[PDB]
Amino acid sequence: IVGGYTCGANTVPYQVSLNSGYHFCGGSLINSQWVVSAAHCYKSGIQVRLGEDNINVVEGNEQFISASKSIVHPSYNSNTLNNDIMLIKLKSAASLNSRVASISLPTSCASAGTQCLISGWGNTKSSGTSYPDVLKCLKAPILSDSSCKSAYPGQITSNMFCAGYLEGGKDSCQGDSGGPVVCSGKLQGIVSWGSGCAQKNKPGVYTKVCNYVSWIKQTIASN
Ligand SMILES: NC(=[NH2+])c1cc2c(I)cccc2s1
Ligand SMILES: [Ca+2]
Ligand SMILES: [Cl-]
Repeated sequence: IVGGYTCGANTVPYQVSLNSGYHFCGGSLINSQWVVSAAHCYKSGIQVRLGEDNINVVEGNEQFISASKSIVHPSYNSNTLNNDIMLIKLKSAASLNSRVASISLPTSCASAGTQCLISGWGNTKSSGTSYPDVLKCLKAPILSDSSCKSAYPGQITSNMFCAGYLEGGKDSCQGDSGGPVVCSGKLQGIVSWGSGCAQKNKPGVYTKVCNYVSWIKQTIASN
């Protein structure tokens, strides 16, 4: 997260870290046995780490659970990143409490102007590489579709939305992929892509979760 602030330990209880010997992506807990992340974060050997703040120190509250299966959306396109969503089923259910809790799925899509909270352990430099030890947060608004399409002509599909600042300076970045964009207590986005990080007129693009609720529900119901 570039230009963000330190969230505070366990203030984002639904945030998870996908780990394979190091942190490579973020995700969101939606019930005690399932997590939603980005399809481009897929790999084998994923351990889901819940209740984290400093990812390099065991401080207490952590729960390390292996993924039993990862379900990448069948129509995921890695060239355009259309349908960039993945569901992970945990080997055992997590113990939910105030530090580990699930986030709700939306019942309707969000409007331009909605202020949301984006979080993660990704890079904090637009020009460079600095990964933090603790979780970073950023409050950012959803932009209008015209501004988004004008910034990335020909690359935005109806399953994506832009959020951020056109002046640059504040944005999500590599390492934040798969993490949550929460607005009014509902999970509306998943960190997907962008041109560099925090560049002027190049906001972050996110997977539009409201378009996938029936799919998530049906898939969880059959697995
Ligand atoms: N500018 C951005 N919001 C992002 C830039 C990236 C990059 I560079 C890699 C992976 C994910 C993201 S999100
Ligand atoms: Ca830790
Ligand atoms: Cl267009």
